[PDB]
Parts: sequence; structure tokens; C-alpha cells
Amino acid sequence: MFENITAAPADPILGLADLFRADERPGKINLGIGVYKDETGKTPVLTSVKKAEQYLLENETTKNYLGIDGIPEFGRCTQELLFGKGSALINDKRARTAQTPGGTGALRVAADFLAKNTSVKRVWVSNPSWPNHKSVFNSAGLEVREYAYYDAENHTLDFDALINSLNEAQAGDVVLFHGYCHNPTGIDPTLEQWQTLAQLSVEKGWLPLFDFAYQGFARGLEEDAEGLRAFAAMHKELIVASSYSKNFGLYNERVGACTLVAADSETVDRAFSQMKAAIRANYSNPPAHGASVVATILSNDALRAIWEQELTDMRQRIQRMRQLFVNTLQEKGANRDFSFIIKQNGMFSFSGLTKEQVLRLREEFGVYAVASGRVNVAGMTPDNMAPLCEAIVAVL
Amino acid sequence: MFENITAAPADPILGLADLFRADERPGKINLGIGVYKDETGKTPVLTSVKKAEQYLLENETTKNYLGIDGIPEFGRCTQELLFGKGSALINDKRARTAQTPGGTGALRVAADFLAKNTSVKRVWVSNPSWPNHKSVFNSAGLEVREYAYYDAENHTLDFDALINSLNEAQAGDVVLFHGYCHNPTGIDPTLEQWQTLAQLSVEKGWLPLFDFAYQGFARGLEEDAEGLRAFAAMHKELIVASSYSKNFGLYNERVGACTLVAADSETVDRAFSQMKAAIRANYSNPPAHGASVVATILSNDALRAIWEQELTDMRQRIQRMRQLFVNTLQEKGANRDFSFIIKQNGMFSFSGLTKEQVLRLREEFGVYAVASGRVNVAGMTPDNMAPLCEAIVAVL
Ligand SMILES: *Cc1c(COP(=O)(O)O)cnc(C)c1O
Ligand SMILES: *Cc1c(COP(=O)(O)O)cnc(C)c1O
Repeated sequence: MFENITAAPADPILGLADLFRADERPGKINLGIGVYKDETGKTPVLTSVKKAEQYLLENETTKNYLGIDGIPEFGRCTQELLFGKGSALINDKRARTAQTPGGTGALRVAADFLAKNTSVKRVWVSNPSWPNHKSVFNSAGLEVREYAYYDAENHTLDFDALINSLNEAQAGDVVLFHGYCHNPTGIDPTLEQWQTLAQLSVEKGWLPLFDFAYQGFARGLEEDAEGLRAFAAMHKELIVASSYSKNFGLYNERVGACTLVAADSETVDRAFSQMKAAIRANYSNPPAHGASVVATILSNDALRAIWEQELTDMRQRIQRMRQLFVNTLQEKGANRDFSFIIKQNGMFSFSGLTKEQVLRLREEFGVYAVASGRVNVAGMTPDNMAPLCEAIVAVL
Repeated sequence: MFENITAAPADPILGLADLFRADERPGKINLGIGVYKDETGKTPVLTSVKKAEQYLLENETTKNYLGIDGIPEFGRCTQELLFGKGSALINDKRARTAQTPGGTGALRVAADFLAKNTSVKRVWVSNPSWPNHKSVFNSAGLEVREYAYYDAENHTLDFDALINSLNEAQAGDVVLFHGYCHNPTGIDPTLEQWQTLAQLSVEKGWLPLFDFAYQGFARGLEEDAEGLRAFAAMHKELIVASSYSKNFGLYNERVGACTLVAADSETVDRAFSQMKAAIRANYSNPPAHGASVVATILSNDALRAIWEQELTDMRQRIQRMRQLFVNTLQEKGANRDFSFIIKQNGMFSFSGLTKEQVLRLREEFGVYAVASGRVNVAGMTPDNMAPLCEAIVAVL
């Protein structure tokens, strides 16, 4: 049965981690996967999560199965994080959320749901976008179409091109928007652009699907939710696939949510019963650990205060590294102006390096970036800034 | 988009838990979902797992992403549990395992893999079988066909009917076998019958897929793996979807494995790269908590000794409850011979109650069983044995 199975091509983001491991050189630098690193190049588990874990260890009475949709409090906390505390979606009971294995699991659950319960056949994703989007939607049977986004010459958001590209999108098409900290560009729409987009989609009949994986990494929790709320305020339907992997440093615990909003309570509930059937036929019910950690921290005032500060530290440290990167590039002889980097949000800098420059950096210098030129600024520390910038200016 | 979505029919096993919760009556008894209960009707987290969790809390340095396939040691321990310590599959590097979100997640991963990488279109499942099998395979696009299994009059395994049914199965078809403690009947093949089945499938060209969710609940760990090893010994290819939800009381942590075996190392590896691509497009990488708990317990001699005894206690207590059930049924006036119940393995007794008897028990007596007549003997305690048996003899 398996004789003719061909080998899958390595994952552009995840297979990079394997190469780096297989690397015997001393000063290799990993600017690949989107995992936060502190000043010492470690990825510690947050103090707020260690505390919640101790609490879980003291207080859990059972490992009995959660419901298909997970921990209710987890869902309630997600809705408030996404939509706002006194939100109308919340008060009108227009939203239902299922806890899922990470944001990827939420995107998948959304895909399967749409594929088996609606008339959707096409999903629009930006160019460029997180490389695994195409793959998740293609797995559910939907096709992926691309809309213009980034202007590589000017390193800006080419809004008119975005708009004109999206004009090929039909009524009933799913259009995927990133929350904030666009992966991989770091280029995001202004709020005005978000309102323009919100009125346009309501008018063209698109179903918005938001991939929200970096809430809190640009300006703050409530601020990063602006585009999505602008949308929620005028759409009767939408789905949001959120992740707590990056903002809680809970990467391997697989914590995410897929929230579904419809016109009213009765409709969203009927629609949710199908989402649940889709979950049951996939992984059955979600893993409790990471999500009860998130529910515990979010529900406890002291624990939340500590987490928000840890998230504030992550954000500010990345901001400090961006600056250090553009300055050091200048001091090291990079004769190109990399200052556009100062203008991007999140962990990623779309460097504008060619696929061959990216190949040379890793092959001659052990510096690891995604072939697209995406670099992890959060993976940069003041100790590796110099050798890294020397490697870069040498392939330029 | 969601206006015409119909409500999904409630899950036969999982929606039962909701009804039971919505129930305001005092003495309701839940004999529904396959979750173990101790003499007091609680589902404690095992002492061996609480200890491993403390260790994890003390020793974890990061929550950084696991590989798509998980914790390597988890995979190694699974292979030894399934195939044996000095196994040829292990020594020849013929097997590859991916850690998955539960056994369901493993069945799904297997389905997606087979659907997108082989020429499989049909999966054969027993009649009856775990209700969610059809649903997982149908989700991947495969069709489910049924093979004869249980003789309801004699409450035995109708082996000739099994064999003759399976004759409609073509070369290249997937045939799903349960490890041991067949869900829902508790009726399993003798080892001789397992060897007969192993030679037959090798001859007819079937690809065996084992759902192993109760290893250790019939006779013991190594003993319950007999049928599967009988098969492994003569098949060049097979996939096993195992679960640690029941044998480690780790239900909500979602701990399972999908192991893939091919003719040689090169083939299984090439085949595994596609399994990994399938995982990446679903939930990305698996949740660490439950699996590192399992790896820790399995790798530590003291911790393993304690777990094996806890599993021995679970098994023996269920055995004591079966007996108590048939005796009390006799003492309570159940004029039907329920002694076949003594002959079943695992947590489930296929009672032979009609769908209406099952409806009356829950509606008039608050006793909850699956509509199929499947009862959870592990959910029985000496405190609820009497009112439960009185309810049953009253609907007979
Ligand atoms: C990280 C990420 C995801 C999901 O990651 P999970 O680790 O599955 O939580 C989804 N979309 C984007 C844009 C991401 O950056
Ligand atoms: C419990 C069970 C499964 C899987 O359960 P998970 O909770 O997903 O680990 C699969 N097959 C059978 C026969 C089962 O009893």
C-alpha cells in the first residue's frame, strides 16, 4: 500500500527547525519559527503560567473529558478578549466558541465546518500569508485564492491593489484577514482602512474569517482587536480563529479558539451543533491543560496583572530589538536602508532578502530565516546582533 | 451564510452527558460514557500521574513547540507497549509514531493520510462498533462498510459470519480491528481466531487498522496486545491508533498515538513525511502535557510500578462489578439470564436492552445507558447497584 508514497516536501517553517538541530556549528542563529526569546535566547514558561499550573496541580479532582467545546469559562474569556467586555455580540448571545488544539486547530475546524455545512468553495488569503493557510484550507477541500497586499518596493500595504484584487471575490466567498501583526509582513491596515474593508465586505457579501494569533503584540490587547471589532460591529456573521500560543508562551499546550457569530442566538446555536459534530469527528474534545491555565490566569486578578506585564515585556523587548537591528545594520555597512523594519508590528521582519541570500546565510553563516526573507526579530538578542548583522551585510 | 444550517443530531455517547447534567433528580445513575469510576463514583486523577505532573512543574524549562510528531520518548514507549520490547518492527526501524490528540485524533490522522496518499476508498468496521468510527472515516472521504461480528441471541462472536462478511472486502481495503475489550460488545476473538484473521488478511490484501483504546483492561498490558502482535508478525504494513485516555485516566489531556509500519525503514519514513504533512494541516503539533506525563511515568521505574498497580486496581474493580451486577439482577427478579455479562472484557456490558427499554430507564428512572444497550460497568458501585438493578428489572 505504501510503496509509491512520495516524500512530502519539508515544511517551510517547521523543517527549518530540523536543519538547525542537525547543525554542528557553534554560533548558529535561529531566526526561523515564530517563538519568542528573552535577552538570553531562552523561551521560558511565563511566571503567570507556572503559578496557574501549581494551582491546577493542587486543585484538579479529575481528568474526565471536557465537552466537545471545552471549558465554558475559557470560551467566555475569549469572547471578552476579542469583542470587548460589554459587547453586543456577547449580550445578544450571537457568538459561540469552541476551545481547539491551537489556532491551527481552529482554522481547521472552521474549514471543515464551512466545507460540510455551507456553500463556500473559495477562501481568499493575502499575498504573502502564513505558509500553512493554503494547506489547512486545501485539506478541507476549499480552494485558496490570493489577494494583493504587500508592496515590496515601498515595503507598504498596497491598499488599492488589495481592494481591486478582492473585486474578483464573489458573494459567499470567505476572505481571511489577520487580526494585527500580519504574518509575515508586519504591515497592517490603519483603523480607517479596517472600516473601509468592513463596509466593503458587508456590501460584497463576503464571510470574514480572522486569524488572530498575536493579540497584544502590537500596541495592546484592546488596541489590537480594533480591526476585528470594526468588523463585528457591522457583520451579522463571522468566524475567528484565535491562538494563545504566542501571547501566553503556551506553544506546545495547543491553546486556541474558534468562535462563530451569526445574526441571532438561535442561528448561531444551530450552526454550532454542526461545528461540534465536526470536532467530534476530528479529535473529539480539546486538551484541558493549556486552556485551564489560560482560564485561570484570565479569571484571577493578580494572575492576570502579572501576565499582562509579561506580555508587555515581550512586546517591548521585540521593539528594542527591531531598532537595534536597523542601527547595527547601518553600523555594519548594510548600505541599504532597512528602516522600514522599524514600522512593522509583531515578531517578524520581512527583510526583503532573496531566496539565495537566505540560502547563503544558513549554508555559509548558520543564520536561519524562512526562504521568504521572514526573520524572527524576537529571536534576536544583543549578544547575537553583531554576528548576525555581519552575516547579513556579507550576502547583500 | 448560516441561515439554513440544520442542527446536527446529538452524539449518541456525548449528548447523553448533557441530558444527565440537565437532570434535576437525586438518584440518577450514569452508565453512559466510557469513563472509569472508583467505589465512590469519582474519577480521580491517578496518583502516578499527579506525581509526574509535580515533576513536570518542577522540571519544565519551556513550552516551546514539540515537533509535528511529538515527544520522541513518548513514541518509543508506545512502540514497546504495542509490539514488545525486543520487537523486530522496533529493531528493523519499520515503525514510526506520531503523538496525537487522543485516539480519535489518531484515527483521524490515519484517515486523512490514507485518503490523500493511498488508493483506499473503503474502511470496514464491525457491527456493532464505537459509534464515532463511521463519522471519522466519513470525514476524511472514505466510505464505511460493515462486517458481521456479534451474535445477539447467543451473545457470542459469530466468527463464520465475520469471515463470510469480510469476503466482500477487496485487496487494498482497510479493515478496522479493535485491540481487545471490543467497544461496545466486550466480545473478543481467541488468539487462534486472531491468527486465522492475520493469515486471511495477508492473503486477501487488506490493510489492518487497529483501534487500541483499552490496553490493559482485559488481562494485562502484554496479554491484551496479542491479537495485534499476531498481526504485526506477518504483515508488512499496518497502522495502529492507540489511546491512553482510559488506561492512564488522562481523558481530557488528549493522549494518543498513530503508529505506521511499512516493509522497511526507508518506506515507512517516506510514508511518515506524508503523515506529518497531514498533521500540520490539521492541528499543527500535539499537546505536550498529557504525553510528557505518559512518557515520564513509562520511563521511570517507580512511577511505572505505581501506575501498573493502579491499572490493575481499575481492571479488578470492574470485574467485581460485573459479577455484582449479574448476581443482583438475579436477586432482584430479572428473570433473564444475564450471565453472558461475566464473559465480556473491558468497561462495557452490551446488555441486550431494546431502544425503548433504554428510553424508559432514563425517562422514568434516571438511569443512563447508550441507546444501543451498552452500559458502563465501571460506572457501577455497590451503593448504586441496587436501585439500578431495580430500575432494569422494572423495564424488562
Ligand atoms: C502562529 C499562527 C497561527 C497558529 O498557531 P498555533 O501554534 O496553531 O496556535 C495561525 N496563524 C498565524 C498568522 C500565526 O502566526
Ligand atoms: C475511547 C475510544 C477511542 C478514543 O478515545 P480518545 O478519548 O479519543 O482517546 C477510540 N476507540 C475506541 C474503541 C474507544 O473506546
